[PDB]
Amino acid sequence: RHKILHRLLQE
Amino acid sequence: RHKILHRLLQE
Amino acid sequence: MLSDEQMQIINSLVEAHHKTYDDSYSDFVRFRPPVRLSMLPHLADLVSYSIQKVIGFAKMIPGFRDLTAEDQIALLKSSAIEIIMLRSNQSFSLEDMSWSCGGPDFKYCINDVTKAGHTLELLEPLVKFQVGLKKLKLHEEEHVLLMAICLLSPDRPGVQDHVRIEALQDRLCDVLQAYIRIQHPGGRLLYAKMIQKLADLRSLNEEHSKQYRSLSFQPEHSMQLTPLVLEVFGSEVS
Amino acid sequence: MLSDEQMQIINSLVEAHHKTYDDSYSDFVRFRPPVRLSMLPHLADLVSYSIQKVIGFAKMIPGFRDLTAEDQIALLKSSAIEIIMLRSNQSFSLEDMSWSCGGPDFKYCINDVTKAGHTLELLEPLVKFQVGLKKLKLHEEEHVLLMAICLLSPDRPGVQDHVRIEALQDRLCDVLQAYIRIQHPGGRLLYAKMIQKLADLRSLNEEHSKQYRSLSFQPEHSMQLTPLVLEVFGSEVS
Ligand SMILES: C=C1CC[C@H](O)C/C1=C/C=C1\CCC[C@@]2(C)[C@H]1CC[C@@H]2[C@@](C)(O)CCC=C(C)C
Ligand SMILES: C=C1CC[C@H](O)C/C1=C/C=C1\CCC[C@@]2(C)[C@H]1CC[C@@H]2[C@@](C)(O)CCC=C(C)C
Repeated sequence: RHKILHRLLQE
Repeated sequence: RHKILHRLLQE
Repeated sequence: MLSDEQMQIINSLVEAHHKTYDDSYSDFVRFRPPVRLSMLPHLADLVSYSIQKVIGFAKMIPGFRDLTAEDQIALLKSSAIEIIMLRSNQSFSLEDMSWSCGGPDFKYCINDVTKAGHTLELLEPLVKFQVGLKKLKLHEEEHVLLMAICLLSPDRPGVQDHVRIEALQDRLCDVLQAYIRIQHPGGRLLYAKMIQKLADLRSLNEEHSKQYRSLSFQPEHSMQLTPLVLEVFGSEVS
Repeated sequence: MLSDEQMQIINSLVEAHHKTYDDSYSDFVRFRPPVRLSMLPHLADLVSYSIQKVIGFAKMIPGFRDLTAEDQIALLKSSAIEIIMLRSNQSFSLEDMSWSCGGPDFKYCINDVTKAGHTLELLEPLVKFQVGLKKLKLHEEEHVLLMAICLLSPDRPGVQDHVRIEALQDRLCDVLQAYIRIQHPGGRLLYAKMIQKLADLRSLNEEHSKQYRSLSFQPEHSMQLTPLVLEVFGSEVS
């Protein structure tokens, strides 16, 4: 779930 | 499931 | 007088905004071109790009990165459209009642947004919000603090650590009040006015969410959106 | 000599292709512009648009619309990339080893496709397939019949009514053989050659699916795709 969001919230 | 495909396969 | 901890907060937020708001609008040429729901491809690309910027800003807000991934997502999904409406004020022009982002190709009026599905039920309060916001003549410090306060609202669905988010928001609110009192001449009624705008955004978010359901439920329109717009304006829960 | 029922099939397929393949490439200006994974936004928009065309063609194939929605989807998800590769031959040029669709902006070489993520492991057999296909000098009747045979292959995962799909494909194959024998001068080895190309497409589909997983697994790349590309090249089962 929320694949793009999780990735963009990384570093 | 396959929301766009189902709609495009209609009329 | 303002303290060092309050100053460092302002410094961090202005830096965050300067790193995420491109005043040149140079990337707009990379979007699907505007067509004058002919405007939906261009405005979907505009919103998606703006979402990435809102993510970039939020990560630079002191404390936001310390929240859980689930709290970070809950805040963004609920506040993204409101932050977009706030940050869009920088391109808004009282003379044209439109958002101007470079050439006439990237000048959006009320009619361009109707060609993206949407109605005057959203666009009339939105233009009225943009005019009222522009009229406040906010310093950049106030503008970035309002965006950060809006994003860190603990009264959003899906939020778990209400206490921590509320303590982060309370601290930002104190910074704003003290900034207005000391640095904004004749700003005695401004903090109250800025907080009213936050309430106006909740109403605009409600109307947008209602209208969004209308296009998201028609696959011929929803297919024109971007995967990021679909995920962020989506109804999925962590 | 060819019968009326076989002729009506050819008439239906040529009509279907003329209604779905725009020789002017006029809609290409509506895509995110090409950048020389800089090419991924433009080529994702190109593939998505081509998918809509493949859907339009398939619906006009006699018998396809009579299949269940689940069989129609299973066929399209499995064959879409192969139909795209087949129909792209119309823009392919032996002189440049590139697909030319109007101006130099819409001329795609091997390098443009590497800037969309992808490798020579796919692009070298694909260009070699395009050259071999172009060299066959197919009449439009043969080209549209090969696309229809490719789309109606019963040996695709997810397919339920194998019998009916096989009977539709067998009938199309008979039409092609009879067309080549009667109307294609010196085409004695052509049917065998066209069937070999169908086998080449299975291998190109395999390599593409492998490479697609690589970009679909990196959300910074997958977010650049369209919702239709994600759904059609997706791994979801009816
Ligand atoms: C997004 C920015 C920030 C950067 C720049 O200042 C330009 C700007 C303009 C924003 C606008 C002008 C067009 C319509 C929008 C973007 C409205 C803000 C909200 C509104 C909506 C309601 O139409 C968005 C929803 C529409 C979609 C998803 C197509
Ligand atoms: C799609 C058409 C049909 C209409 C016209 O004749 C033009 C054309 C060109 C197709 C090409 C030239 C660019 C790269 C593609 C489109 C390749 C066909 C397959 C290949 C792939 C492998 O790169 C597609 C996968 C790429 C994605 C999803 C970005």
